[PDB]
Amino acid sequence: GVLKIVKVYLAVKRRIQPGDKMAGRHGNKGVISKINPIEDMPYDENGTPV
Amino acid sequence: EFLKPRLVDIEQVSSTHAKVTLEPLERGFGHTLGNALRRILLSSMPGCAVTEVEIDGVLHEYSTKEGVQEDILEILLNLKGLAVRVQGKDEVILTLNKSGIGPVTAADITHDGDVEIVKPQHVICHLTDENASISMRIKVQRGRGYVPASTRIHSEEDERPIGRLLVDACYSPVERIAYNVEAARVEQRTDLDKLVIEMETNGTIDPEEAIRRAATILAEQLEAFVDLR
Repeated sequence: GVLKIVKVYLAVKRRIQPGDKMAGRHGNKGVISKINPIEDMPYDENGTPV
Repeated sequence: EFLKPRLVDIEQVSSTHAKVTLEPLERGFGHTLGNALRRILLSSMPGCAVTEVEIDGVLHEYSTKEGVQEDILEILLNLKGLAVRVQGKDEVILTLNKSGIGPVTAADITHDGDVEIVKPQHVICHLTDENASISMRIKVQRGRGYVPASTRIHSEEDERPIGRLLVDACYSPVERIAYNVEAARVEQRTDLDKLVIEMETNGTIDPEEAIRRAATILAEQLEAFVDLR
């Protein structure tokens, strides 16, 4: 009863947003609270933020 | 009663690194102005960035170009970081055509008088086949901040499916800003200091113009508080 099968592949971008689970390699999993603007981020003596 | 700051030195150690000295400033105003200017710089410096790409013979970014070392996705990522300075227009269409063995760098885009490539040595991609011919149209717009491709949509929301290789636009020309408040050996007072803003950018913006634009933005924002009703 199967005549034709059309398989369609969809590729989607997924970008980091508040809520995604991010972890290191030590069990320190956490959830993205918010995306903090670059100027609000703490910066060291050379102006290089984190 | 207050000694107004003034531009006393703009040292261009490199094309992407500049020290700007403001003098003189009273105690406390140094850090205040430094933080305000650093945040306005990092937040609201306009610039130009690659927005749309249309390579011939390519339907979507999830595909391969013939005789090209890198993926089309990698090519779009490399075009994202292309430092272009545009004078007089907010919407320009560059064309890049190339063929033969060699690294297709930023020096090979068709030259126009209203467009300048800050770094000609920026490697866009590579070609590995003698008959491999690459030809792309790059649309550059003038904007501010970061507008991801997913949020922005076409005006009528209907554009060429084969084209529309949308690249995320990082319009910000500045990448790092530090500021220091240092004691100045003034022969008139002893409480005066100088504000050294050390800026590292992509080379597409004049530091004096950027600082004046930041000051204009700050003054226009404070005008609402001053003119209160």
